[PDB]
Amino acid sequence: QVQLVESGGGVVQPGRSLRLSCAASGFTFNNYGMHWVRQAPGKGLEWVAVISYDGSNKYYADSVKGRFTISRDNSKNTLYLQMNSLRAEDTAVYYCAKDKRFITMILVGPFDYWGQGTLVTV
Amino acid sequence: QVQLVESGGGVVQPGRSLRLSCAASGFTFNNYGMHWVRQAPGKGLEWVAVISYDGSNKYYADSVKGRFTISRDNSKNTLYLQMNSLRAEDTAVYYCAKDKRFITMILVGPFDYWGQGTLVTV
Amino acid sequence: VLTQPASVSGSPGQSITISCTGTSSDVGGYNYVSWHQQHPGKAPKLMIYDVSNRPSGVSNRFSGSKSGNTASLTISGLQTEDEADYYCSSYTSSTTNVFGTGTKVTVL
Amino acid sequence: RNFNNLTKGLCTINSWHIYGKDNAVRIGESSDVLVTREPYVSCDPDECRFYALSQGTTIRGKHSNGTIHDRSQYRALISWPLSSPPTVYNSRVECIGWSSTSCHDGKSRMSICISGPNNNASAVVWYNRRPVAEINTWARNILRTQESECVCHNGVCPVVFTDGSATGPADTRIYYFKEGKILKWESLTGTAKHIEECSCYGERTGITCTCRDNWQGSNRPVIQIDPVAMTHTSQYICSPVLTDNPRPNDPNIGKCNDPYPGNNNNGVKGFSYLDGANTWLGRTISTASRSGYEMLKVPNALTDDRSKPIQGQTIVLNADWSGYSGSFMDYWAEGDCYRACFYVELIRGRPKEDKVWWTSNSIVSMCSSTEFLGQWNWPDGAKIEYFL
Amino acid sequence: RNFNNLTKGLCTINSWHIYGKDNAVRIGESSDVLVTREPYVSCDPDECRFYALSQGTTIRGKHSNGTIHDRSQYRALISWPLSSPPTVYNSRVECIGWSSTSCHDGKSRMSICISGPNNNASAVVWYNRRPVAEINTWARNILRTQESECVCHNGVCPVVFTDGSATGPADTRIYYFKEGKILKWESLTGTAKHIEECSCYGERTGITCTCRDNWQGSNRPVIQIDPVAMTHTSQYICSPVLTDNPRPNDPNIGKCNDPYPGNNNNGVKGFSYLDGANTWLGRTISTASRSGYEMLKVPNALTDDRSKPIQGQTIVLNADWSGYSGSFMDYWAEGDCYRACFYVELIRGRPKEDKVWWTSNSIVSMCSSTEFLGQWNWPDGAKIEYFL
Amino acid sequence: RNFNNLTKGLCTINSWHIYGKDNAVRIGESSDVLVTREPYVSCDPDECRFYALSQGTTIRGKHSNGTIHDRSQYRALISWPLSSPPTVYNSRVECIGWSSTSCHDGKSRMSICISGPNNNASAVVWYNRRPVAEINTWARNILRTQESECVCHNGVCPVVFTDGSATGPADTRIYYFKEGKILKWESLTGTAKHIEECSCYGERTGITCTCRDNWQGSNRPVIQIDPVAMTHTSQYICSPVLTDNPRPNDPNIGKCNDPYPGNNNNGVKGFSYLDGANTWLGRTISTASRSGYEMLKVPNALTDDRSKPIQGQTIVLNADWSGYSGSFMDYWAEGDCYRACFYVELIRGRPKEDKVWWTSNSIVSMCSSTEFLGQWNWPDGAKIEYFL
Ligand SMILES: *[C@@H]1O[C@H](CO)[C@@H](O[C@@H]2O[C@H](CO)[C@@H](O[C@@H]3O[C@H](CO[C@H]4O[C@H](CO[C@H]5O[C@H](CO)[C@@H](O)[C@H](O)[C@@H]5O)[C@@H](O)[C@H](O[C@H]5O[C@H](CO)[C@@H](O)[C@H](O)[C@@H]5O)[C@@H]4O)[C@@H](O)[C@H](O[C@H]4O[C@H](CO)[C@@H](O)[C@H](O)[C@@H]4O[C@H]4O[C@H](CO)[C@@H](O)[C@H](O)[C@@H]4O[C@H]4O[C@H](CO)[C@@H](O)[C@H](O)[C@@H]4O)[C@@H]3O)[C@H](O)[C@H]2NC(C)=O)[C@H](O)[C@H]1NC(C)=O
Ligand SMILES: *[C@@H]1O[C@H](CO)[C@@H](O[C@@H]2O[C@H](CO)[C@@H](O[C@@H]3O[C@H](CO[C@H]4O[C@H](CO[C@H]5O[C@H](CO)[C@@H](O)[C@H](O)[C@@H]5O)[C@@H](O)[C@H](O[C@H]5O[C@H](CO)[C@@H](O)[C@H](O)[C@@H]5O)[C@@H]4O)[C@@H](O)[C@H](O[C@H]4O[C@H](CO)[C@@H](O)[C@H](O)[C@@H]4O[C@H]4O[C@H](CO)[C@@H](O)[C@H](O)[C@@H]4O[C@H]4O[C@H](CO)[C@@H](O)[C@H](O)[C@@H]4O)[C@@H]3O)[C@H](O)[C@H]2NC(C)=O)[C@H](O)[C@H]1NC(C)=O
Ligand SMILES: *[C@@H]1O[C@H](CO)[C@@H](O[C@@H]2O[C@H](CO)[C@@H](O[C@@H]3O[C@H](CO[C@H]4O[C@H](CO[C@H]5O[C@H](CO)[C@@H](O)[C@H](O)[C@@H]5O)[C@@H](O)[C@H](O[C@H]5O[C@H](CO)[C@@H](O)[C@H](O)[C@@H]5O)[C@@H]4O)[C@@H](O)[C@H](O[C@H]4O[C@H](CO)[C@@H](O)[C@H](O)[C@@H]4O[C@H]4O[C@H](CO)[C@@H](O)[C@H](O)[C@@H]4O[C@H]4O[C@H](CO)[C@@H](O)[C@H](O)[C@@H]4O)[C@@H]3O)[C@H](O)[C@H]2NC(C)=O)[C@H](O)[C@H]1NC(C)=O
Ligand SMILES: *[C@@H]1O[C@H](CO)[C@@H](O[C@@H]2O[C@H](CO)[C@@H](O)[C@H](O)[C@H]2NC(C)=O)[C@H](O)[C@H]1NC(C)=O
Ligand SMILES: *[C@@H]1O[C@H](CO)[C@@H](O[C@@H]2O[C@H](CO)[C@@H](O)[C@H](O)[C@H]2NC(C)=O)[C@H](O)[C@H]1NC(C)=O
Ligand SMILES: *[C@@H]1O[C@H](CO)[C@@H](O[C@@H]2O[C@H](CO)[C@@H](O)[C@H](O)[C@H]2NC(C)=O)[C@H](O)[C@H]1NC(C)=O
Ligand SMILES: *[C@@H]1O[C@H](CO)[C@@H](O)[C@H](O)[C@H]1NC(C)=O
Ligand SMILES: *[C@@H]1O[C@H](CO)[C@@H](O)[C@H](O)[C@H]1NC(C)=O
Repeated sequence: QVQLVESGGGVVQPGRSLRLSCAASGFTFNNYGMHWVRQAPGKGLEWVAVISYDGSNKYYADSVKGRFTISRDNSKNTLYLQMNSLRAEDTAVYYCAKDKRFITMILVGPFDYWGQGTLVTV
Repeated sequence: QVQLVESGGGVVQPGRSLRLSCAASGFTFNNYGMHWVRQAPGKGLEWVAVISYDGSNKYYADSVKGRFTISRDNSKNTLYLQMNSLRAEDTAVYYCAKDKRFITMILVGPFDYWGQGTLVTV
Repeated sequence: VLTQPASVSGSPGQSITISCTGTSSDVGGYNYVSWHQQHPGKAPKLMIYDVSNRPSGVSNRFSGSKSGNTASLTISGLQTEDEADYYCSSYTSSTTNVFGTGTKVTVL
Repeated sequence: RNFNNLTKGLCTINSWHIYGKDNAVRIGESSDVLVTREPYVSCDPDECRFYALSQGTTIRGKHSNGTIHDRSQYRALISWPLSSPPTVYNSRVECIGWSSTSCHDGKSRMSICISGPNNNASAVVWYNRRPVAEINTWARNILRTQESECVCHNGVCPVVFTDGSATGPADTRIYYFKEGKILKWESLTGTAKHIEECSCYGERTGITCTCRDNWQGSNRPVIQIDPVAMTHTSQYICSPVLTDNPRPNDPNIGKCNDPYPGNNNNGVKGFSYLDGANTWLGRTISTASRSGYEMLKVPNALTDDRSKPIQGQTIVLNADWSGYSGSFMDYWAEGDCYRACFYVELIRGRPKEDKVWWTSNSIVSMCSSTEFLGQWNWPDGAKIEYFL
Repeated sequence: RNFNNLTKGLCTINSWHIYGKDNAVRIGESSDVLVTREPYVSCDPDECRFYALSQGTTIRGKHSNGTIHDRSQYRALISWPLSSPPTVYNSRVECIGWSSTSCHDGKSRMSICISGPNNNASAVVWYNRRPVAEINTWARNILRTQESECVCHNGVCPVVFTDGSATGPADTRIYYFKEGKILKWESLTGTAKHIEECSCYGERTGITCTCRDNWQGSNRPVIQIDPVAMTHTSQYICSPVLTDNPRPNDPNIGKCNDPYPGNNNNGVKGFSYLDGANTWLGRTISTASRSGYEMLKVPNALTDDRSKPIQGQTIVLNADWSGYSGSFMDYWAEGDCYRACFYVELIRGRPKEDKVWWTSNSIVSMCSSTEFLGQWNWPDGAKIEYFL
Repeated sequence: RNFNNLTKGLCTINSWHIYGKDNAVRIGESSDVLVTREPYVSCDPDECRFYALSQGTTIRGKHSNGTIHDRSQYRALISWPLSSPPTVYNSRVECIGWSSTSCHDGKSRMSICISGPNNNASAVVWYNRRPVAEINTWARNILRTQESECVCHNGVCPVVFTDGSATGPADTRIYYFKEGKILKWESLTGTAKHIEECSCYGERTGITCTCRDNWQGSNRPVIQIDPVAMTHTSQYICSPVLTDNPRPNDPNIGKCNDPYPGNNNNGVKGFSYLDGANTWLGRTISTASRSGYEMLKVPNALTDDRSKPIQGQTIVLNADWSGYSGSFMDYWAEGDCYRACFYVELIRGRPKEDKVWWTSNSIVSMCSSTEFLGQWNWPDGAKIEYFL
């Protein structure tokens, strides 16, 4: 079945960067776009970023815009999030999620599958 | 089945008006034109007037032309005859009749159904 | 930006309704509204998508609808195992996705 | 064959893409292309064709002088293959008259043409290329109809007709036809006050028509028809976004059961797709004249009096001339939903370009898609100086 | 397929409506449209087409000079889709000759063309697009035929032929054909004295033809043919309403077994529908020339020598040129009766408009209806100055 | 019907013979012939047709001024019967856009057209004459495709698309379609560095495409596609015989995994048939401009870096203008092998003949044979002075 496995979590002193990634398996990576969602402890879910199936279209939540970069390497079935200039407000469990729609440029969800998440502390 | 019920009869001193009507049921009123026919006691039948299914075409017998008006209210399934300036010659039993033809502008009969008639005395 | 009741409740067997109100650029903008169920310590599960479609594996006690700018999740036959934080989400005109404030569902 | 049944819903419309374009005026500069007006597009089970009313002459002929007129003995309804020009040699005449409508019911095509003088007009209803039935004028003032595709359900094809003043109240009726014969008729009901030139499309919920109000409103009447019951209602689109032409500037709040005032005794044929959040309205860009054309996604426009666009697409730039527009669909297409489509008439020559004595049009047609696709204006572009 | 059987009666004719119109002269001002004369309309089981004799040249070509002549090697019978012009590119040639007739029998089309010099003419009978049989001239003076649709019953198609002087007695014959071969022939009988150019229609009662009397009468001969027995009789229409052109003014009392005198050695092809009370006669409006055209309801015109019109309809105004007319029907149409139809040739150019050297025609065609519909004249309207 | 399966090998090619020729420019001097560019030939199960992109105007019209441009709203993909000119009246529009491709899969035809502005282009995929799916631009720099016949196997039709700079690296992708829908997609792999305008043919071994390298090489990229696995590889043709235009003079030794240097930022669409000893390469004769055309038999050209021609044939003399060329096949023909065929665009007018303001082309098409047949140049020959 579909699995998404988050890694790269840890503690980042404020102002420093951190790079997260997800290993994807059980589906063709190249056919679906993907999303990052984060959840601060005790809070609800916050959408962070989306990337299209071929990496051509990248969109971000205003709260991370200009600080975070989303990318994907289709040859390694791996999704990445590059977070620069992290602040205390960015402490959260970060999750990868698989967009349900097949080879489309419509980045609308639903989030078909979720990974387990990894914690980033700032 | 089809029924046509005449009302509004009575006695009219000469020169006065009288308004007759028929309540129609058992058929779609809007699909057939209608006629008025009158019979003076002891005499044969005299055609008086016809109205088309949508009320757009109204024709009269010469004997009542310019004195009588024919009209219909399709929302009430009711046929009307407005008789102005009645004279002794207008004493008759007035009848409603249903034109057999379906949604046509050909006002030729036959008279498929007749009501029972109501007497107007002048 | 999507407002949800902070919490809803009912006893086992009762139905409950969880609303999600957004604007014309969000919930009433596109029929891409979805609902997610999260138990503490776990990743969220997709329950409803495209306003009313249930993914395979989702029971038929979970259904939903939309009217105007308000989305609605109905949980019929409420069970004790249904206690969870439910979230609505939608695609917005900004070419972003948002989640609502979340509703805590408890069972009495 | 079997009659077409309206069983599917509409497909989500995220953007529009080019479906067809004939380049009739451009080609016609030096070829045997007919002068036409009031185009529409309609599909049979295996073919889509362009329809229009011909003036009985070619663009460069001398009988093109005076084609500005709307009603004459020379007018006929013709059709030709989609995206080809309305040539003399590839066109087929469907029927004769100055006003018309047509649609395929899943077994055979019905068409209606109206001809005769202004005070003694009549409609002839054809089916399977033979005359079947006729309707004579009832108000004695330009019997006229839809100028677009009609929609049939299980053989029943409602047609909207108007007879009466174009600057005041008029007698508006709906006739329900089956195999060219009339099954039922109704007088117009509901809250719309004046209806002309209805653009209709169907769905599993019934037949929806967007019409012109040439008497008072800048908003448009909507007729909602149930082809099974053969009943209907009417209202105006509530949205503050106005769609007629000429029109006053858009208000903050629209009207639903009354015409929106500002520009009397005028207007243009147009359309909308009403589907809750999946609602799109078409309109010109200019508010003063028939130029430009755009599509706006205005959620719940039919019922929300404060709704505003959240997305849109330019079809024709306001620098270029536009014209009448309307809706159509391929009701025989494969898939689980109907792909909405529309067309825009691009009018060239008179009454705006007085360097020529002819008036004619080109057709541009587009269909919806679920992808968010790039946009491009699709102008006519024939150079008027080449005709001088 | 099966042969068409004449089993239905005629539908009540209350009024006539437009069926078709090609606008050939108008379009031909600046397009590749052929010069034709002597048109007719005829239907196959699934299609109606216009038929005419072509001069082998286009309207604006230089070979159009001299098209006034009736007989030449260049003449051929062509057909094209109804209401389209007789173009070079969409026409099909059925056969070659200066005089012709044709009809579909329910399985395949028969056509006859006459060619050759005035004193050595012959008819070639085609069936299913192949030659089948021939008839040589017998009186050696212009073998000629109907110039209209023939009517078949159970495969038998009577055809009327004349050979002899047009200003005196002539040998008139009827040949009965089946699948292009001759089964029987008869010399003309009854009381008609001179017959040319018969316009025929069928009904469940047999085949009725209205013909021209180019020798003496202002009234018209009628041939009544029984296709089963393959026998016939003849007489004149009794009505005082005269229908030929030129004609004297209408008398109070007509003639039944003798031509009505006044205008010798002339006339025009025409038609009538004879059905007791449901009787209509066609004629020109002018009594001096071939202009205008009208239909008159003249009850019992065939047998009542004092009958006068009780209803009528103008087809062409007398200000406009007219021409030959005739009858046709769709014998494969759905319904319980046959819808009567007719056509009128609208002649332009020579011999009346001497500003041009060509003669040509446009076709206007109308069908009956049971409704009383509004009327409108249907003129040609090509402006002759555009051809100068 | 059933989907076409690539089960046969290629027939031995000993020589080429004339298959078709439209003479479009020559006929168009005085007839209603459309201005086209970028032709191709493609066959259905029972018919071969010529395809091209139309400019929406005739050769002698005034809108032919400026047809030198490649991308406009007026461009559309049309098709017409093989060896007839692209006339206004006999052409059918398949879809709208400035770049396209098409192929029949054994049941129904697929076609793809690309339209939109340079930075917001999109592809619309049609199947069985209806829109099915769309692809939006990904690199935002002229989405473009093959301009030739695509090849299907058991319903799957790989299509090559490029989006990106024509003078540098670009994003090249292959989409695998079935009944107009996308089943899979791949980024370009292998050793080719830049790919445009691939000419593809199939055989029992898979689908082979020869493409243009508009960035660096004088040799051509080859894409080898497996339609069952839906996978591919790429390389350059090893042969020292160079085939692009402009090109440097032929070396003694060629390159296989790298473009052969000498002429940057240019080139022409072309083709080859790669089959071991039965290998033929097409190319222009001039090395400086698109003139002449020849076929060379160069054994093992794909893999042998020292191979030279052993046989050849002149198609067009270098005195005459040439153009884009490409391959096609009749995959439904009778026999135990496929007969290889190809076409050459013959460009007239701008940019080489500045006496006229139009650019247009004629099509010459040839097929292989097992006989050693005589050769003859097949030039266009329209005299340019006749258009002045
Ligand atoms: C490649 O192709 C793609 C294919 O899509 C191209 O993308 C398309 O680009 C076009 C560009 O025109 C866009 O069309 C316009 O869209 C806007 C709608 O989006 C705006 O509004 C959204 C709604 O939310 C806002 O309001 C709510 C209210 O509560 C509020 O809560 C919310 O916070 C927000 O305030 C926004 O979401 C949206 O945001 C997006 O865009 C922003 C742009 O800078 C960006 O910053 C954001 O991050 C985000 O990306 C955006 O704000 C339509 O409104 C617009 O239509 C108006 O303007 C055109 C311009 O000519 C005009 O013709 C229209 O008639 C209309 O303007 C008239 O009507 C208005 C009605 O209220 C009125 O207010 C105006 O004054 C004006 O009215 C006057 O004229 C009319 C007629 O002449 C007359 O009747 C009136 O009386 C009066 O005189 C366009 O539709 C496409 O949507 C966009 N498509 C997609 C999918 O993104 C891409 O650009 C191409 N790229 C290249 C390089 O070419
Ligand atoms: C909207 O559309 C509708 C669609 O129908 C239009 O309605 C149509 O309007 C047209 C108008 O032209 C009518 O056509 C004419 O019809 C008359 C027939 O009706 C008259 O006669 C009927 C017969 O009864 C009379 O006689 C009997 C005899 O015993 C007697 O008993 C009885 O009491 C009565 O006297 C009448 O019933 C009928 O009455 C109706 O009309 C009256 C009008 O004012 C009205 O008052 C009544 O209440 C009633 O409504 C009426 O009297 C045809 O006769 C006529 O044809 C003649 O006139 C035209 C005019 O151009 C001419 O071209 C024809 O050739 C013909 O005239 C020639 O032939 C005559 C033969 O006897 C001859 O006498 C004439 O002198 C003349 O002959 C000369 O010229 C010819 C050729 O050029 C030459 O050969 C001769 O030698 C000689 O030189 C028209 O057909 C339609 O019938 C009518 N349709 C319907 C269904 O109603 C409507 O008008 C449109 N509305 C608008 C606003 O446009
Ligand atoms: C009736 O119809 C029939 C139908 O076929 C006609 O028959 C055809 O006639 C044409 C005439 O053109 C022939 O086309 C040419 O064929 C030659 C190939 O054959 C030659 O080479 C064969 C290979 O063996 C040789 O090399 C090996 C190497 O190891 C060696 O071992 C071996 O011993 C031998 O040395 C020979 O077998 C073959 O022999 C035959 O012909 C001899 C002729 O005299 C005869 O004596 C023999 O007995 C035998 O019969 C022969 O030698 C192609 O090479 C040639 O293509 C070149 O020339 C044309 C001329 O315009 C040119 O356009 C081409 O582009 C090409 O030349 C360029 O490329 C070369 C590549 O190496 C290069 O070297 C050149 O310098 C030149 O390159 C320059 O220009 C290009 C482009 O402009 C540029 O890119 C470069 O950078 C550079 O600038 C032709 O294809 C047909 O083959 C022949 N068909 C048949 C079936 O026979 C018949 O003639 C008609 N009759 C009449 C009366 O009309
Ligand atoms: C188009 O038709 C109009 C008439 O409807 C022509 O205009 C007339 O031309 C004559 C020529 O001297 C003038 O005297 C008239 O005053 C003009 N009338 C009007 C209303 O201007 C016009 O010339 C025709 N055009 C062409 C190109 O033939
Ligand atoms: C049409 O043909 C006629 C001849 O049948 C041409 O008329 C002749 O033209 C010459 C030219 O000078 C005159 O000398 C003859 O006397 C004319 N004959 C007659 C009978 O008038 C006529 O010019 C041709 N018309 C056109 C437009 O070409
Ligand atoms: C074709 O179009 C070009 C413009 O794109 C025309 O060229 C112009 O003609 C005017 C006429 O005086 C000149 O003043 C301009 O300088 C010309 N422009 C160029 C770029 O040369 C051209 O004449 C048109 N050709 C034809 C045959 O109509
Ligand atoms: C259309 O729906 C009606 C609903 O009763 C059904 O009876 C009819 O057969 C359907 N028509 C077709 C052609 O299937
Ligand atoms: C036509 O009527 C005759 C009368 O005997 C009959 O025999 C014949 O079969 C009928 N023809 C057809 C085609 O039914």
